[PDB]
Amino acid sequence: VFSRFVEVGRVVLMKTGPFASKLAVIVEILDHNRVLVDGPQAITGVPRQVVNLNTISLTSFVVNKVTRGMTHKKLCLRFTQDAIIKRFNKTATGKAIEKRILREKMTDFDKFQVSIINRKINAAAKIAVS
Amino acid sequence: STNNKVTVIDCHGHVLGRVASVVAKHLLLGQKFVLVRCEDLQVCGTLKMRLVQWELYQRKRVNTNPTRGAFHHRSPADMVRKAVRGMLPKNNYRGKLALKNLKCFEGCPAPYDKMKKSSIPEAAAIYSFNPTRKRTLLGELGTAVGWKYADVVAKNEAERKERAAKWYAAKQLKQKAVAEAKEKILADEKYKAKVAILKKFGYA
Amino acid sequence: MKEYYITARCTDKAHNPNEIFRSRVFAPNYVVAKSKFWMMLKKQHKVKKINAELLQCQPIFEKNPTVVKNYQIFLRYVSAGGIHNITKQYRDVTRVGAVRQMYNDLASQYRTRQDKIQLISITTVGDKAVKNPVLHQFVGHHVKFPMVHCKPVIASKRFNLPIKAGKLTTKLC
Amino acid sequence: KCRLHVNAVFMGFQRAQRNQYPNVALLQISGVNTKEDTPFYIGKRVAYVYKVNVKKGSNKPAIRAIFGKIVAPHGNHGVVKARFLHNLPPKAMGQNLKVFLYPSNI
Amino acid sequence: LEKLRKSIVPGAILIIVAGKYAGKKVVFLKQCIKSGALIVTGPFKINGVPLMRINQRYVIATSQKVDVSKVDTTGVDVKFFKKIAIKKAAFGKTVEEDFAKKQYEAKKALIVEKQKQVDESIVAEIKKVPYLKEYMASYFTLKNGDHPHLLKF
RNA sequence: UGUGAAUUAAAAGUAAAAAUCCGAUAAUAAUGGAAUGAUAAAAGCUAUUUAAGGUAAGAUUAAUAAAUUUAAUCC
RNA sequence: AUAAACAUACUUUGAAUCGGCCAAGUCUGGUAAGCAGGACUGGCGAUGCGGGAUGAACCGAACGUCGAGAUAAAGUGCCAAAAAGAAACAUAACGAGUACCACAAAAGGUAUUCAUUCAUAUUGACAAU
RNA sequence: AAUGGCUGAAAGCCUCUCAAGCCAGAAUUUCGUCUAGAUGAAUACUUUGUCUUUUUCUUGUUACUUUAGUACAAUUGAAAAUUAUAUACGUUGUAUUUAUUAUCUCGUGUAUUACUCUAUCAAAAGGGUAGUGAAUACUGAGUUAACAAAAUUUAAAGCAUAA
Repeated sequence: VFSRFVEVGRVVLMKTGPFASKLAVIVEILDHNRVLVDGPQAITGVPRQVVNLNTISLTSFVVNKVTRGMTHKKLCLRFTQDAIIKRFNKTATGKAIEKRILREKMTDFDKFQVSIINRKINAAAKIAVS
Repeated sequence: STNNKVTVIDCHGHVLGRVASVVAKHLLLGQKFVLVRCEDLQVCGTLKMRLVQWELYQRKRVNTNPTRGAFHHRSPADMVRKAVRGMLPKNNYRGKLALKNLKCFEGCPAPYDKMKKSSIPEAAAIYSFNPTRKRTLLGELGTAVGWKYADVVAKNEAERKERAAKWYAAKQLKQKAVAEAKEKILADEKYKAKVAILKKFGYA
Repeated sequence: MKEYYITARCTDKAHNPNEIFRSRVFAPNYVVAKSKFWMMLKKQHKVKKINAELLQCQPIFEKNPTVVKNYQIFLRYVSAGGIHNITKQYRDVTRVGAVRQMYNDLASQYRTRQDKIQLISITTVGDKAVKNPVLHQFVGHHVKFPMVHCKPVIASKRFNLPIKAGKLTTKLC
Repeated sequence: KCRLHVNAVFMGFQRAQRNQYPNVALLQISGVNTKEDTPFYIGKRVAYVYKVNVKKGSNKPAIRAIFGKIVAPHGNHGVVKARFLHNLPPKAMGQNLKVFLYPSNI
Repeated sequence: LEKLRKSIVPGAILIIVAGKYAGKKVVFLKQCIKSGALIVTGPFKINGVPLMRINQRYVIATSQKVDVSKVDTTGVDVKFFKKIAIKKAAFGKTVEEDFAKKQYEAKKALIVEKQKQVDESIVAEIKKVPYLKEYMASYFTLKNGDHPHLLKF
């Protein structure tokens, strides 16, 4: 049976546009193609808007007691109560999102040490195996 | 520089025409392509529909001399070459040179069975097809029209899966050993100076 | 598609200059909105541009472009056979947003170009007033479906490589 | 010694369906998949370095070059326009062109 | 006199991306006011890059900065660079083939070392930063996935 | 018992921050180039003087105000 | 109102020509014709260029020799320079695919999508038991 | 193929399917068989073992002859299958060209390798065993660079002898 559904309260992940790699919460379903994401603008910065399902991805979290057309005020309370930000950052995608931000601020000197250091570690770890 | 490498394309689960368009464009850009498993491509149409198109194709033949007539190659590796050749410049040095950098084989011969394989997301059958649209493998169509070597390739591919399966298992064991040996020396006290740099950028 | 509020008056012998014609016209730009507005006057009141003064032509903006509403567009279109009246429902957040759906849907199902359709009216209906067989399935509060066969998303054209490495997978998403 | 250039493919001249203008050559820089990554390369040096099998008694160099500059983008798929000192030989279509890192504005 | 880029400040480390010393890293001391070219030194004990002049269009300003005051640049002006330049044998000066350049390097060698007293300060400081001496002495390279429009220095 | 389109009270708010959408526009500018040129002084530009002016909008304060309203003295 | 001084009015001498053909929100004879003949205009003839694969007339636009830039008709999977996203009715078929253009009709289908009207719709309609 | 059927929904029933999935059915199609046939493969003998061109002898080919020039062993490139994919995760976001810290010396042993070479068993294998070398990690230290130069990828002449 399918695990992740496009329902009301499902936490989605924007994959393109100005809010790429920012969390959002579905609060309405117009049809099979468009949903209304209101990933709390006071928390993540995603405005209440209609987006196509080709631009987002589902996650393993659903916010509890979210009704369709929930207001921004009450939605924010349920978002922090579930602690989605805390839970999301421990997932494989959550760590991949922070990795990309970490790498994009490296300098040429920063990349020099990592390539040198990791090469020795990998070589040494291969030696240690009989 | 000079790109002497070969871009090996695994034609499994692709579309015949969509593969050719991407390959035939990049043959004109100096790249050398080898398309292994050109008998696993997919064409839109049931086996009944594909045979009608082949029957129409076989009709085109010079009336006064069939030896000069259009040559209808039944082998899937020659179906792909014909499809690619239709998307290349005709009757010029540029077109002929770009065609010399292309080869299919129905299976995976000795050099190209251990090279790194690529994929063409534009030509994948899971991105361009309705799942309920019936398709036809080139090998299955080739057997219907008179390609005799459909059983040699199926036998050769069978033993290539049994050789790779044991190589993959052996490689998995060594990788697990190296992975667990890296954790031990990542947590060593002497390597803290180096590791502290890696943790800063998230590598470790 | 943008919505406009257009008014005008007729100043000649036939029409008294104290009755103002208002309209709410959906047009790509205000020049087309006046063009639609003048035709409705000439074809319904014998009022011509050369004997009329336009007063106001202002855009109308959605009050709450964050609330999902069910619309009901009453319209008439011309086919090969004759002229018919249709009532099609749409779900969107803006009045102009639903109208563009109607124009694109009519031109696909009925093959009817835009210069055959006259939008009589557009209102907002209840949740149970929707009768479209497909659109009725998403009006409930407990709608839920898994989007299968997802194509993996690319952040931007920056990473759009022609040839990739390895294998390709869809997503249960 | 080191790699200080990015290979670009000399696809062909600026052309139409039945015409051709060899003054401007189109290049496909590696890793530039869109026209928004082009502003970095507008102005960078570009060289077509080829090899000539000279005879022993000839004093001409065995490695010659034609240089040029990237001047503007061409389409939405990160294709650039390059103008050289001398128009590139049409025998060099599909070959590699060194895209340097200077004039540097970094 | 050219207007140098805001990223190019004295003591910063630059990457030479053109010319004879392509791919090397140097330290920018100051700008030759009489010619507008930068006066850099990739300290000779580290990179082997001597004291020279390079136009600012052939260098990339990295974020790594060696600073270093008291560099003692009392000489090293337009006189010094014109003194150590190797000039041709004119036109009417007999024939003087081959040997002219070989002797020139020998006689100008001594003054070249004399002005390398500048490097005595940066060399000591460079060793303070871990992995920096290895970084300076090594050629700059563009590896796989190193797209110049994405790199930042 | 919960959500709630809309409306209402109080706090805050002189009602120009930033982001996205929607409308509106495109040109003044800054930084890199390209094609054809030029090289010398300027109805150049800069500094010092007095002072036509600054029509929402050069600033502030006052009277008051759904104001491109009226004054004052500073720049 | 608008435009017009290399404007306007001409005078003299003379060349070539009076086989024409095409298009159409036009017509007459004809079953019709790439047939015959007309009204108004624009073309081809006398005319190359970009596009329609190719084409006297179609579409854009009319040409001294060139450099750079926006454009026109029209295009953007490959030949072929140039696109990404959205919604649909299509597509189990030599079906669909760039006007003039190089073809298809009447009729039929418990095939399919949408809309209108009517009746049955429950405390129980239809199908089956 | 036409056609006749099976299970079976849509449409609680019915139905061979303008549905998925099957069967039977032609002087039919394709294998099999016959004729011509391109690129090819195996074996026998003659050679050669980094390479080419211009000449040149011969009926012709190969080896062969002369004068040069050129490189000299040692990190490259593989899971398979599915995609409504057992559950979980969604591991996000740049394929090839193109991922090595300048050169040399000094150093100690151990370990490792789809590394090179030798011997052997095998083998149309990124094979096993034994040894050697190379590179790397433990892991250092020291010399040199300033001007100049850092390139093959092939040229030119012959016929003694053998097949």
